[PDB]
Amino acid sequence: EKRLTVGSLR
Amino acid sequence: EKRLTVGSLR
Amino acid sequence: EKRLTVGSLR
Amino acid sequence: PDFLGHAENPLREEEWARLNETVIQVARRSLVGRRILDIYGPLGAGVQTVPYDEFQGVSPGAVDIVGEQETAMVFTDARKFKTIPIIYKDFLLHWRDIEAARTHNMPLDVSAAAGAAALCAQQEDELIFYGDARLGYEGLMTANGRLTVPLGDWTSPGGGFQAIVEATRKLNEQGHFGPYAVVLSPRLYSQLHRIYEKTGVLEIETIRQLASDGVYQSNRLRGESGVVVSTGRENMDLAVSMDMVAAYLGASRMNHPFRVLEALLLRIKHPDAICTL
Amino acid sequence: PDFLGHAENPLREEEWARLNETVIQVARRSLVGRRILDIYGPLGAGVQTVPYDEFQGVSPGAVDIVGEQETAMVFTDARKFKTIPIIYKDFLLHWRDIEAARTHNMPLDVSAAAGAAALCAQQEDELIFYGDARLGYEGLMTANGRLTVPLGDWTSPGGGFQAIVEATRKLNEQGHFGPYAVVLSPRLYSQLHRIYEKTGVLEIETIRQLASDGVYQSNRLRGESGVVVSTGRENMDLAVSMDMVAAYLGASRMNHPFRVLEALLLRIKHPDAICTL
Amino acid sequence: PDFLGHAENPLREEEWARLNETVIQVARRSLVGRRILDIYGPLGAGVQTVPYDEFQGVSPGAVDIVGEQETAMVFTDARKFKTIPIIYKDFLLHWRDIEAARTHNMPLDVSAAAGAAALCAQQEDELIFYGDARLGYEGLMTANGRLTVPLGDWTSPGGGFQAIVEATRKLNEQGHFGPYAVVLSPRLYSQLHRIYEKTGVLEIETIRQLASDGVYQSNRLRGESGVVVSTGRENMDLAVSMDMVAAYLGASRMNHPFRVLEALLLRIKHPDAICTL
Repeated sequence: EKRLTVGSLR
Repeated sequence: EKRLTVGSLR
Repeated sequence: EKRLTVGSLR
Repeated sequence: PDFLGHAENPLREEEWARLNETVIQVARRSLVGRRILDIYGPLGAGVQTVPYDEFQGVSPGAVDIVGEQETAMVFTDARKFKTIPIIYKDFLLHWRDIEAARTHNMPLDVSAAAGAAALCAQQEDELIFYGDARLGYEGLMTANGRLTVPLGDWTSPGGGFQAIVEATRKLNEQGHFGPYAVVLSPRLYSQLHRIYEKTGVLEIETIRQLASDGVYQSNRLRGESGVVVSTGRENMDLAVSMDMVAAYLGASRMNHPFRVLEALLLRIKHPDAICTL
Repeated sequence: PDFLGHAENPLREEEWARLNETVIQVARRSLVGRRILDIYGPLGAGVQTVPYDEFQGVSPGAVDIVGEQETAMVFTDARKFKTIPIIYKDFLLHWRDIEAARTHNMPLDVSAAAGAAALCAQQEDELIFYGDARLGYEGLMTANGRLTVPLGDWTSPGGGFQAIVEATRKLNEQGHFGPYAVVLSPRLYSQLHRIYEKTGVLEIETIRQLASDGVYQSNRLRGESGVVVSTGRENMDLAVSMDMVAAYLGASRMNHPFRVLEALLLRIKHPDAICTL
Repeated sequence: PDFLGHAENPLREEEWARLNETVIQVARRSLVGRRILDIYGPLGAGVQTVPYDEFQGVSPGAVDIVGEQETAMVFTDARKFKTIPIIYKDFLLHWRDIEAARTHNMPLDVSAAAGAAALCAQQEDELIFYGDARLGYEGLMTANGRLTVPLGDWTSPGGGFQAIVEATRKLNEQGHFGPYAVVLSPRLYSQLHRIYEKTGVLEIETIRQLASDGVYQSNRLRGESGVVVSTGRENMDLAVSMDMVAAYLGASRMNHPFRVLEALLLRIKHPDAICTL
């Protein structure tokens, strides 16, 4: 599956 | 689903 | 076996 | 009683089949560019953009005993994309006519559907031959860097033959070969049925000798116009997302609206495989 | 995944097949010299050298009651050999296009391969018609034991017929009478498309009867130039070790480069079976 | 044995995991724009185009007991599609280091990977704050339609407060309220922390109290520059097809090259939710 690695920093 | 109706004339 | 591709055009 | 409420589909299988067959039959008679252009396979309604590659710049190859001489690679000058439009036309049906067709057992009238399917094909051919300045599209007669030969004296016998000879010469010198195709305006197409070769053969046949893919006429072309192209998928193509089809727009005031629509675009990879008169 | 590593093969079998068919079709549509030259049997990629026999003068047969005459050619005191070169051109494919074709079934586009194949075919024709000074090869227009005849004026009709009969007479005076073939530049080929008043037909049709093996045009020829050759395996041929094919070059910068290549050489055994205008 | 030939994948799972963890940690400690922007979502590597919509103006809305009052809908003024670029950096590893790590049973050394991840993050921030001007991208400091306020003295105390208050009132007069964010250049950021005589209160504290979404410093801003934005996914966002990752480029002189890369774009839907100084 597709995923985020760094992601949101909010 | 993906199909031609008028089709190709060549 | 060795074969031609484009081939002879004569 | 079926008209006393909202519906998902107002017609039955036979009526829908009749309407679709009418649309297809009308389109096939009037479509012209599909006779000289190849089709980039049906992508689907979900696809809205396609890459638009161009190969204006190129370099020659190499000859070597070991294969270490270096030449540039063949690739797009600049990678860009373009969005596919929609061409459509609407029509309306009255519910009492559908009632009088289901009862009394008479055929249903589909002349409005035929007219919509004709007006859609006319717009498709107009988009193929001329572009769209608002949306930034180009056609075969407006592409930039496309090659042009003067029409000359078409009135004298052999006048069209000389122009086509010059055009095919220019295409050959630019490096495109193989079967050619010619599209002409209706006035030129009609005035080209004359005598020239002293053997009784007509100029149109002598020109068909040079143009092995066909000579056609189109009503979209203006007065004193013509185009000759080097055919082939590697020079130009037609990318279609969905072919011509009819859809129901939902009831309004008990009457039924429908729409005939399609989605396609023209890609010119080699603008120098064309020549205009 | 599958783009985060270094692979042996980036494409599937159907894509390889489509690529090869595209290359073959473009080559067959673009090649010229293979229509006038015979092919010495295909040797194999391991073969890199072939004999280069050169014959001079005219030696005829014999008619007599008891066969006590020699009538045999002798081998050259040298018997030189020559090396077969490689002709190739490269193209590129982006990895995100392959990713799209495998995730959302969008068809693969191989127009860069067609461009590379066209350029390789043009390189082969250039090597056939002219030579290669650095590699020491000779072409049909640069041979040393070749005959020559003045072109003359072709602005007026009949000039083409006069030059081709003179060339055939000069070839006649050296013991070559076989069916002839003519290759011209686009200026001469286009100028041969007028009506000759002495005959009432197109001037090209008389030359097509004179030659009977073919009249062709090539854009490799420069300015106003032409060649008449006497055909046959005993005068000239083409020795090919590997026909046009495509090969993966290994990934670089995450993208995929490919090469289209072939290996062939032209052998001129009788240099007086040619005549240049 | 393994290092004596070309390889598809030179690392094991644990080494890959350590590499990716290092990249993630460095990027998380270095990124600035991802702090103030929202994320659309992981679209996929095969997706290369994204819709680019713009909204102008605001309509109020309605209050009614049956709900028959009419209000305009929310859609788009002009739909465009844009292409997603790639941001990347490269580093190298020595093969004897991998061998040493597997023999001593110690973690692999990834200092070059960390150094590359930092530079990739810096390039992403440069793309976010300024566009490209070759590829047709705009940033928060170059967007047309943006609002502007004159920068004051900023030496005497109060100037920064006046500038931020003016910017917020200007943004409010266009229907753009909400938590505000401020980004400043290092010179301005340092000037805010000054202690003059009798000071009593610093200015950065009041600015932080009036911002409520953050005051940040970025070294990519040039000279004396600053920006105030009204945050929210209804005014701006960041579209990402692939998040920061590492890939192998294939060996060279026995040593192993790698790339750190990502693919994203900035979408500005309300150009008037920004204000530059």
